[PDB]
Amino acid sequence: GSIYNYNGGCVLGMSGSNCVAIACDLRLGANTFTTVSTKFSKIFKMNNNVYVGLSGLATDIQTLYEILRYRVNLYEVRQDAEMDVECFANMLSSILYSNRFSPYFVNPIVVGFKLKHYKKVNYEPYLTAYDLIGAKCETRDFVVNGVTSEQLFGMCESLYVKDQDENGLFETISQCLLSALDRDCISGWGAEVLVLTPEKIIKKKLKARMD
Amino acid sequence: MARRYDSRTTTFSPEGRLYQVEYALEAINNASITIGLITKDGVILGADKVFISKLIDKANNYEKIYKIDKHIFCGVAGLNADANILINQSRLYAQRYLYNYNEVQPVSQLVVQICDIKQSYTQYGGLRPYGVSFLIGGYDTKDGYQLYHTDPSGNYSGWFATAIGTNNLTASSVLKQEWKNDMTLEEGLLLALKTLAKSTDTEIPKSEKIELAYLTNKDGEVYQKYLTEKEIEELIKLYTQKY
Amino acid sequence: SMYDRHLTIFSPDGNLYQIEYAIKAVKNTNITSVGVKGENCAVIISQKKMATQYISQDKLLDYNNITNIYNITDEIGCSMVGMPGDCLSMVYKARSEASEFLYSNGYNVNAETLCRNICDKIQVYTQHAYMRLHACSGMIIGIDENNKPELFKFDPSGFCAGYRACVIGNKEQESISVLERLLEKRKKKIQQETIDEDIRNTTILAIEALQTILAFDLKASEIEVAIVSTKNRNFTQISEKEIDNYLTYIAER
Amino acid sequence: TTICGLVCQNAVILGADTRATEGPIVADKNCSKLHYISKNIWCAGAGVAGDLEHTTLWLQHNVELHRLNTNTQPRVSMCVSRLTQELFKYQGYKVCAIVLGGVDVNGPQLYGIHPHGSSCLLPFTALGSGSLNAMAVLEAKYRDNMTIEEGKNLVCEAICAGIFNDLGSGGNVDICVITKDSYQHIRPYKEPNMRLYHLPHPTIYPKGTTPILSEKIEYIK
Amino acid sequence: SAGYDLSVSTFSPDGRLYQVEYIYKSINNNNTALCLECKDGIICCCINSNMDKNKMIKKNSYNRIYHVNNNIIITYSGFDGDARNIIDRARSEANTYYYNFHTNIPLHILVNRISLYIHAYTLYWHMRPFAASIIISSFNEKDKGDIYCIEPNGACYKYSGIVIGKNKEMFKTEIEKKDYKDINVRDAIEDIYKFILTSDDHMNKNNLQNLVNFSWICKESSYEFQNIHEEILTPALNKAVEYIEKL
Amino acid sequence: TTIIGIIYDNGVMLACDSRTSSGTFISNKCSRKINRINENLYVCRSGASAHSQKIIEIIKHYCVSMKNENRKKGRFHEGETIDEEIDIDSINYLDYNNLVTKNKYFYEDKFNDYNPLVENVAHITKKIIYTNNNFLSCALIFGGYDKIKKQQLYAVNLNGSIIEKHDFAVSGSGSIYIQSYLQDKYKKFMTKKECFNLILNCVKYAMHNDNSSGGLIRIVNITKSFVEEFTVVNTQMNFQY
Amino acid sequence: YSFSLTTFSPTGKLVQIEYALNRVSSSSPALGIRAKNGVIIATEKKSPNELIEENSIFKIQQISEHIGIVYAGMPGDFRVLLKRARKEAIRYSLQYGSEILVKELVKIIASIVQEFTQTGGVRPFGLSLLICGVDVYGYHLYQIDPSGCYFNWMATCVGKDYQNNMSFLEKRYNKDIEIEDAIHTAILTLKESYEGVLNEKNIEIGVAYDNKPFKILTQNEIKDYLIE
Ligand SMILES: */C(=C\S(C)(=O)=O)[C@H](Cc1c[nH]c2ccccc12)NC(=O)[C@H](CC(C)C)NC(=O)[C@H](Cc1c[nH]c2ccccc12)NC(=O)CN1CCOCC1
Repeated sequence: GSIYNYNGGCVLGMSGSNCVAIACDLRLGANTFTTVSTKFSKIFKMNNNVYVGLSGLATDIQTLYEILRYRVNLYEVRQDAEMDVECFANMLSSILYSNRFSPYFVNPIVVGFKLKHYKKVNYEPYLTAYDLIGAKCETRDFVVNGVTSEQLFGMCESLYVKDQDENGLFETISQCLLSALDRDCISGWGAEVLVLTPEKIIKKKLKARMD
Repeated sequence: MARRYDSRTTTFSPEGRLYQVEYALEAINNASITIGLITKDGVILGADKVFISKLIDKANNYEKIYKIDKHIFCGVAGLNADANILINQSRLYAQRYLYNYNEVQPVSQLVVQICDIKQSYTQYGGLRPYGVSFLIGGYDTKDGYQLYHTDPSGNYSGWFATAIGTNNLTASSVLKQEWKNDMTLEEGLLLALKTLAKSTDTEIPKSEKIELAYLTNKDGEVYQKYLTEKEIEELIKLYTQKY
Repeated sequence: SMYDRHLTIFSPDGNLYQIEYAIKAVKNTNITSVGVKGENCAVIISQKKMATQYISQDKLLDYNNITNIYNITDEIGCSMVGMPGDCLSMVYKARSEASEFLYSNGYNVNAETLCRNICDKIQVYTQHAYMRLHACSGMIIGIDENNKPELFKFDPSGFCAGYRACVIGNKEQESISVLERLLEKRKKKIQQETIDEDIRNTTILAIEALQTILAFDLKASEIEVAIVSTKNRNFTQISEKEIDNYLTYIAER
Repeated sequence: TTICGLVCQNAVILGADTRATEGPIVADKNCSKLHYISKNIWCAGAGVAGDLEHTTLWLQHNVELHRLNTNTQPRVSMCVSRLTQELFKYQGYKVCAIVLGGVDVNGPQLYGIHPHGSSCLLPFTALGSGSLNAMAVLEAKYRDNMTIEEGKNLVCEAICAGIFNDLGSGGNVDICVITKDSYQHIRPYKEPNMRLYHLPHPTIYPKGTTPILSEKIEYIK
Repeated sequence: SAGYDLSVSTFSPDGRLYQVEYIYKSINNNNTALCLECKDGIICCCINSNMDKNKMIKKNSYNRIYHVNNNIIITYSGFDGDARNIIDRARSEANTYYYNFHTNIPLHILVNRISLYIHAYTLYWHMRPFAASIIISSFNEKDKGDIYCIEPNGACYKYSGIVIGKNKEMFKTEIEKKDYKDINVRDAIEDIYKFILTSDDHMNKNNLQNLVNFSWICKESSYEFQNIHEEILTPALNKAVEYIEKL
Repeated sequence: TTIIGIIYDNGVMLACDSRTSSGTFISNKCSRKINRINENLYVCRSGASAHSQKIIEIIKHYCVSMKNENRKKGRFHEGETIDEEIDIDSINYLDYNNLVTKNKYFYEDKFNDYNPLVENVAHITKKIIYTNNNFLSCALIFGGYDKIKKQQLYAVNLNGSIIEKHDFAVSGSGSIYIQSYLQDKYKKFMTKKECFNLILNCVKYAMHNDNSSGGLIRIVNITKSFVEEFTVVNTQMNFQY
Repeated sequence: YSFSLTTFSPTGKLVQIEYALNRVSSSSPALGIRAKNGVIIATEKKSPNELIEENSIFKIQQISEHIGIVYAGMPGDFRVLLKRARKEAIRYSLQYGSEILVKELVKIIASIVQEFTQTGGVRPFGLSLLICGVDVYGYHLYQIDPSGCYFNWMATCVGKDYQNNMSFLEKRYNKDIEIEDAIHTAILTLKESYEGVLNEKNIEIGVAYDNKPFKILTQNEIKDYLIE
């Protein structure tokens, strides 16, 4: 759970050919059925190649984001380098399990790029999903989390297409998110979709249902 | 009797002075020169590199200028190990402020915290002070571009242009007679090169012994650049043409 | 300064004089111990003598109780030389280390690991000024999981090393030469021997080394011999009768 | 989950399924349940995935530290002691049922460890929700001194039984063969489940079909 | 010396602990305490000759012999406070051992634990080492008698007869003239009185009966700690005085 | 679970079943409930497996410490120097059926110079169990030999009490069914064969009547100089009627 | 009570750190060379007597895969710092799932070493450390001094006659040398420093090259290298 139902919210992540995408619902709820905000973003940028989508209790989302920003900033200032996506994923797992017996009520996903050096650099899409105590699912196609997990799983199982350009990836992820949100009472009121490409990030707000 | 071995570091002297702090200041003044100045385009921090050997990895190796945050950076004069300890602490402090307030710490506040650490060391306990002095430059939207100088006692003061380390009197004279309220980044860099050459007692600076960095605020973001050898060499060619 | 030799702080030349003084204190006890390593066995021989100190050897003193050899576990043994209180303290520290290792890891510590842990404990004494150095130098013998004899020696300075043969005593270089000669003589034999013959030869070599180093005839009652081997992995003392048999054999051969 | 292990001649063979479940929903289709503790020691986990992952990582790194310090080969008994002491300390609230198998000086060894901190040395074992089906297979077919190939086939059969008879088990069969000198981790080993129906063509949405309110483009430098 | 004897945690350039040596001097200058193993028991005697000028002390009130479990004698020579502290620790160790294992602590285990306790105070630069030498003894039928002496440096040694404090050389010389393994404690009392009279020059027939403590563990006392009754001590005192007056 | 201990004329015999079950499922078919603390000291465990196992590990650590501290300095016993066999193969023979079912080892400490005492180990175990009787729930039977009290049996009961038994001790769910059988059949100064048969029959009856008791039977015979161990697999109970 | 035993002198120096440096400079020599595709650390490990077991003395040690450490100074200090470095490496691994970075490990150990020049009741560590490693950012050779300062070296030597050894190594070091050339140059430098004649029993070598696990060369491999 009821604590997740208190606010609602859902995050989704998909991979394409040399691009990734992370989408979220923009609602903030109260008592499971009162909408107080329609611009509560659940996607946070850690660095150029790492994004985290946090869904769950809003206070826990904000707290976890502050902790993660603190840790990432310290790591990056010390190493004089951007934090690796795998390193961030493992650190998030360990942070979540550090509160094993009084956990943060947040179900996160990590979406980004793994950089491989040879001259040029290769960008490999990277997706992970978590449960509230840091159990990690590393995936190559799509990751979901939130109260809309079942709907998102169904939509992504049916509609995900491997190795799509940024345009097809955006269309697929947005369609999945919108169809999954249309069936959830406590999620929706706008959708935000980010498409990551090695050279640019495209941020779009979807014309969604507001009921 | 373990007290026979105590040196009583945190104790006043007949003249109302702290011998340990005075000796730490002597060490700082023996250290190599670190200059800083403020232009209308940013804060420039320069330092003289002390030669150890040509087997030292000179690429991607800045040892006298460090980044404390995206909007704060510092130059060091004194003991490198003490400086590293204090720099790690300052980075922790800046990140703690961001964690607490969701905004970046002001440069004055960070300086106050690190100087408070130093003062506490000089007052409490029986441990020696830190043999390091800082030139902390930064930018924030409250006070603009800022440059501060901190000493082992915990004292700090704000400056428009200053120098610490060995032969800082010559650098201070050069900056006093050359620095201007409105300067461009290139002009400030050239002045920094001139003062470094004067302090080092040389005419043509050598890029192998110069550390240069500048912190600017452009397009709504604070950007720090630590000039490489080739960039410093281009600057030195410009300086050679100028003088 | 005025305390570079009083505390464990560096002297201008870079020395720590308190460690050297602790080594001298160990050397002043005038107790000699010799450890030898065989093919499948290790032997430690020591004097059943009281370390020279403020008190002397009384007529009513029980001489069986005088010993510089201890069991750390059932299968690990040691000989400790130095100030007797320090030696007892070190023996108890080693026993507690071995027991903690056994409980924590589900198997028995080996001699190398025990010696290294003891030296890690000694380093703290060398580095902190508020505590005295333990004037104790130790030999440790055991058998490892691969069935090889292990003989290690640690000194007050926190230095440990494995040896084919070692000696704690006042004279060191001549003792080293004596042990080298004995080991070369043993290696000059080219015929493989049984476990019992190896045990007997290692024990004889240790007894002969101690006799040569001390330069006087040894009585079985004034020396103590302990052994560990593959046949019997328990660190066990050999009887005075066996010691006397070995001494008579050495004299007659 | 269906994890299992058995001892064959001079080797220990562990097997696992690859399904992680969040209630009635499959949260992960290809999760890895066999974890490397050391070159000669591996484990298979059942129970709460977060507890299992954290505990196995902690055990692996502590064992590596111990190996570096002692300069000797890690011991299955040491792993058992550490794991059981931790689990007992937490009184079964770290829900970790582990099949720990490895080869050391004492030869091949297989242990079953339960969340409350009990352990047992076994010739074969199975844990998880499919443990009863796997145990049926193992009890029916196990014998001493099986060849490595026979042990691999038996572990595959046990894991397949668990996969196809337990609703909390599925995915592929992962196997690990541990000897005194090497380990072979085959992932996947069977791959017995795949989606059986596919549409004639994938559904590609035409460009511009999704209505948008705003679009901001930023360039990464 | 030369600045190296101002602390117990510093060795001198010749590897010595002068603070412990000074403690040894202090103990040697103190009252006498001897223990003697006999055929049927052990006798512990304490000669408090230092109080020959304290004429207002309650008679026989000052005792330096204690017991641990009613079957272990423990006496000392040195500072009363330090010895009392060490005896309290010995009793504490005995209590803990019984709590843990439901049997009495063995004598050698207790001796080792007390040696470690005493040795711990010779290691740090902020604690004062104990200035006391301890004698811990016991007797039973099967094992006969066990006597241990613990020095201020933490060294414990086993004896069949021990003397600590002042005049200990003379006392040892007189004790070693006979083998007490084949003498009974009742007969040894007279010998000890003679030894005291001959050795200690501050002791006479007048003050023998109020400056001497006598305890034993023997078959007569059921192998449990006892103080020797005046009815047994007085005839021996008279005989010893008579003999020494004869010669 | 069934654990038994019996004192016969020349030693002490411990026996146990080997079934560990989580309710009605048998998690371990053949567990090891008689465990060696020292060469001359054994414990039979009953109750929660985790509790008894962790307690026994702690007690083994303590007993190692005690044995090390029990050693005296010097040499000893220089002039001093320190029967019917069970037909285990015949006992185990089954018509319808490299198997090792018997072990024997002699004590290294022949004179019991440093071996800890059975009472000492039992009482430290009791103290540990009593300090945490709010959590721990296990029952133990210590069987041992020491030169002071010879062969001994100590029962450490649930809640942390200790009772020394001079005839026999039983524990576990299956012991209830054989309580009167053992009381009727026990006698003082039994021979080794009589004690072996009696204890084997007790475990067999307990396993026949108790669902929590099963598997094979493990027996340990502790004497003055050695310890023997047997495994019995012919555990089926056959009644004429 | 705890007070600093290392204090500033009237001229602004820490004589205790100076004396620790004196101990290091009197100790035996060690060196490290960064090659084009790897990094080696060599050290001179003489045998004080024929009875010691050379295989028991460990001067070149492995902190983790792809990270090795050698020292010049006091073996007890080295063992303490080596245990601490291994603990820090596994702590980083537990946090971040990957192996620790050489720069991060060097910074942590340098801070630990610094703490002992300022805290109360302790003396500074009497050794210099050479830490070689490989990570995604390349090949690293770092030196750590008793003061807690660390230096990034292309090639370096610590211990006895380190000035002469550094001059000799600089006269024949270029950044483009290979692993074989680096090993040859290391053996040459050790031979030049050592009085007498060198042999495989007197030296130890560790290599981290081509993203392979850190390796400690055996006596046979060192003999093969010394044949030339
Ligand atoms: C076996 C099943 S079982 C019935 O025998 O318990 C598996 C074993 C398993 C799964 N994954 C791994 C990885 C490594 C080793 C072993 C593994 N166990 C499970 O799948 C768990 C069974 C439940 C009954 C405990 N499931 C989980 O732990 C869930 C995993 C999960 C949920 N959402 C996710 C998103 C991404 C990745 C993983 C997951 N987690 C939970 O049920 C969360 N609860 C929250 C409360 O505290 C306990 C864990």
